[PDB]
Amino acid sequence: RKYFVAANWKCNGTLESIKSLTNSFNNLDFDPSKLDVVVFPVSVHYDHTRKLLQSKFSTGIQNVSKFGNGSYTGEVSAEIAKDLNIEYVIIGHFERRKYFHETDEDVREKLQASLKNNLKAVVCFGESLEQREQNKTIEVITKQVKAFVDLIDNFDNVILVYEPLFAIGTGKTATPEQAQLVHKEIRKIVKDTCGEKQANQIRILYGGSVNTENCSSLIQQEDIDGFLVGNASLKESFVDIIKSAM
Amino acid sequence: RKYFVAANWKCNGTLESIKSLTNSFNNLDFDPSKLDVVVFPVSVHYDHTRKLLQSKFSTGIQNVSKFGNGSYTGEVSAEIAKDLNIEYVIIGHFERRKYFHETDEDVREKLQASLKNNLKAVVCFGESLEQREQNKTIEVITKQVKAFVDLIDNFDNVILVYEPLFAIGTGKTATPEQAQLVHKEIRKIVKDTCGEKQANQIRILYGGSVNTENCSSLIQQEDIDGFLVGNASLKESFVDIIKSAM
Repeated sequence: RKYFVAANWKCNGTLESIKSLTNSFNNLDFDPSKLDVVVFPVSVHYDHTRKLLQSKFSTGIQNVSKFGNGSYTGEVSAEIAKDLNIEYVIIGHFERRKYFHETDEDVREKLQASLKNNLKAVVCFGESLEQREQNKTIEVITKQVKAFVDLIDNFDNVILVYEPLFAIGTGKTATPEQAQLVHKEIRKIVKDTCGEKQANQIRILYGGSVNTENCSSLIQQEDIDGFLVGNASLKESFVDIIKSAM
Repeated sequence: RKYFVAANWKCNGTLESIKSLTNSFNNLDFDPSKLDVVVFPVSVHYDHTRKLLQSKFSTGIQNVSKFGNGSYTGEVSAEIAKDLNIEYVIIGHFERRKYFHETDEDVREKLQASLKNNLKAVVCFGESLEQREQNKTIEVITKQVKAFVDLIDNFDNVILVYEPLFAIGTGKTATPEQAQLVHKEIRKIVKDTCGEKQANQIRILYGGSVNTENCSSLIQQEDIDGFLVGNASLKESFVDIIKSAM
């Protein structure tokens, strides 16, 4: 599979910090046909970022609407994203499920709208600490994946992201071995629900804590095909995380 | 009071449609020092819209985060808006309260964040059809306004918007008289919770259904200082709605 490394800048950035960061990113020489590198800036920063980043870099937005064009103040439709040639969208990030009541139904409808408008989707999911200590990690993940997996028609255009909530921002850390076990189970879900070819084709990214010191140990795992990097993607050192996948 | 006519494009527009519409708007000759005219495009359309619209037109975004910069995927903070020199933000539009569980406390926190970052805010509120039938219009409005009114420091920087949900997509219609009665009460609420001088200077816009056919009858009301226009702001004739306030 083609590795995929993404920068989720979340809600961070200034016109000037973006100029400096994008310049640093542009200095990295990589072949976009061998590895996908996607930058996800804040909506109002998209134009600025797309222009500053060299073409080898792909771009996208951090959220998209399940409603199409219409009376939906504050939303960005997949139709609008398509008209702007925004290539990727992130769906179901745990922060939107946590702070903005995003549900599995929302995730499903957002993925459908995205695919219908030729957008590629980075779909996130993951179990909570309570669910993990209750031994329902796979039960939870299966339900979350099955809420939308049947919508995937082209397995190069949808990228899955496992987010180990118990090890994100908690000080706790998930081992590469623990990550791998979950990633292998996720691929099996795709295999049983969709097919073996489809399962072996789809990219499953690790969306937990990723930095320059652990990226190599993670990307090395058989079922981890890249990362959805958070705050670490706001540092120039993000280029070293990208290099671990080259 | 300086009249205020705002265009809420909601989730509509393509690069080309915006080009055509903005050209039409730029044809209108008005004095920005005598009248405020603000256009609120979709977040990803902001750069395009701002460059196309002549300086006489003010611009803003349809929503802002209740959080500051940080790990809030998909949100646009007040700080980011300030850095981009975005002048206005709409807060509490009924569509966000309807579809995205936005609460009075969310509106409060968003107003506080906006004001802290020198942004001007267009804050919406209004009662539902059931509440009006229960004769609780003023009760509801009073609670919604008191949820954030104490945060207002400069009364030229916060603009209120009354949205009669009972007359929005319900077949029913809100009359200028009914609107004037509510606006007068809203201003009284600001007078009795803040001060008389503050109440006399704050703009209170009508956010119900506004078109070329009823805009004059609305702006004529003594306590109606402009409007937040929806679908009618997507047509060239929006210029005639602006003219009604000139």
